[PDB]
Parts: sequence; C-alpha cells; structure tokens
Amino acid sequence: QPDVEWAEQYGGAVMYPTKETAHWKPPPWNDVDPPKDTLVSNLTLNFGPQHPAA
Amino acid sequence: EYVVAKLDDLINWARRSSLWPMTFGLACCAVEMMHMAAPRYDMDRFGVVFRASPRQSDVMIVAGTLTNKMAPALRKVYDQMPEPRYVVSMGSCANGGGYYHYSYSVVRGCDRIVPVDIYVPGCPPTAEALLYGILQLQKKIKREKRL
Ligand SMILES: NC(=O)c1ccc[n+]([C@@H]2O[C@H](COP(=O)([O-])OP(=O)(O)OC[C@H]3O[C@@H](n4cnc5c(N)ncnc54)[C@H](OP(=O)(O)O)[C@@H]3O)[C@@H](O)[C@H]2O)c1
Ligand code: SF4
Repeated sequence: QPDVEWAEQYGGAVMYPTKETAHWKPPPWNDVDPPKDTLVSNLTLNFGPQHPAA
Repeated sequence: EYVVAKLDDLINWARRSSLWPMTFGLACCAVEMMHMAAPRYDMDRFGVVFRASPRQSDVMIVAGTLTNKMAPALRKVYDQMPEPRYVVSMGSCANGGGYYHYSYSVVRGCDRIVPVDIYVPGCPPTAEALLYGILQLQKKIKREKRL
C-alpha cells in the first residue's frame, strides 16, 4: 500500500529534485495570480502656470 | 566703414519690422492685451503676431499681477526666450502692484524677478497707450555691435 508520504515525492516540483536551481514554484492550478502590481503609468503635466493658450 | 554701419541697422530693422508677443494671461491687463488683436486698435501684422511658446517669440509682455507662486514660473520663461529679448511690463501691477505693493504675496514691480526695458503705466491699459509699448520698443532699438 502507498500512503501520503510517498505521494509527496510525486508532487508538483521537479520530479527528481535537487539540482543547482530550485527557485521554481509549483504552477498555480488555474493560471497565475494577477501581476496587478508594479507600474502606475501615471503621466504628470504642468499644463497651466503661464500661456497655455487655454 | 559705411557698409558695416548700415548692416547693423539692417539687422535692427528686422526687430523694427516684426516682434512676436507672449500671451501672459496673468490678470485684467491680459484682456486689454487681447485688445491689441482686436481690429479697432491693431498691431496684427503691423508688427505683432500672436503665436505663444516662449522659445519662438522675441518679446514677452508681462500682463498683470505677479506673486511669490509665480516668481519661479516667469523667471525661466524669460530664460527660455532667445537672447535678443525685450520685456514690456504693462500696467500698475507690472510696475509695482496696482494697489497691493504693501501686500504679502505680490512681488513688487517685476524688476525684482526679470529686468524690464519699456514701462506702460496704465491700469486699464488703454489700447491707444498700449500701442506705444510696441512703437517705442522699435524706436529704442538704435545701435547694436560697434566692433
Ligand atoms: N580668466 C579669469 O577668469 C581671470 C583669472 C585671473 C584674473 N582675472 C581678472 O578678473 C577680471 C575678469 O574680468 P572679465 O574678463 O570677466 O571681463 P570681460 O568679460 O572682459 O568684460 C569686460 C567688459 O568691459 C568692456 N571693455 C573692457 N575693455 C574695453 C575697451 N578697451 N574698450 C571698450 N570696452 C571695454 C567690454 O565691453 P565690450 O564687450 O562691449 O567691448 C566688456 O563687456 C579681469 O580684469 C582679470 O584681471 C580673471
Ligand atoms: S494694472 Fe490694473 S488692469 Fe492691469 S492687472 Fe493690475 S489691476 Fe488689472
């Protein structure tokens, strides 16, 4: 019989683990979290002070 | 000798011919500055063409009250002007506050920020009196470069 302890080795990681790099994370079940963060993309203007014709 | 002396007047004739003003919407003086574009008293292609942008123009007309909030703003606009530049401070606000003067915010006379060549004293600057502000400007340009 096989238990949960043996099942954790076959979990989403690297199959055979180890290696120089282990920075990869298991994939999310239904695609990635929104990278809603970073870059506001707000452009600031000094339209007024003097002579904008408007 | 004679060709050199007349060539300097020919360069000065171009400033005598046409000078582009700046649309400084600074106060009530700016409304009478719009009356320079108004047909009854016109300098429209008599020697004045409105276009704005401090980089292209030759003459900037400070049209009204300047404050401490406006002192850094107007200064670099004068610096954005090409080196042959003329400043006409029109109105009592431009000459040292209409009333004001003893007020907290108003900078006195424009000359504290930017040097002025031609003064116009008129509060409601009558378009008749305003016409000197451009005609005397052309008359003041007499001689440039001797050597
Ligand atoms: N390199 C340095 O920074 C340095 C180092 C050590 C000592 N210094 C000393 O500091 C002083 C710096 O002055 P500067 O060189 O900055 O002055 P500058 O730029 O030469 O200005 C002098 C002004 O005086 C007029 N002028 C002078 N001699 C004239 C003449 N014979 N005829 C008609 N107009 C004349 C010029 O008018 P026009 O242009 O209309 O002719 C010019 O606008 C010097 O006198 C020097 O002894 C300077
Ligand atoms: S000088 Fe008179 S007309 Fe001109 S901005 Fe001042 S109060 Fe207004």
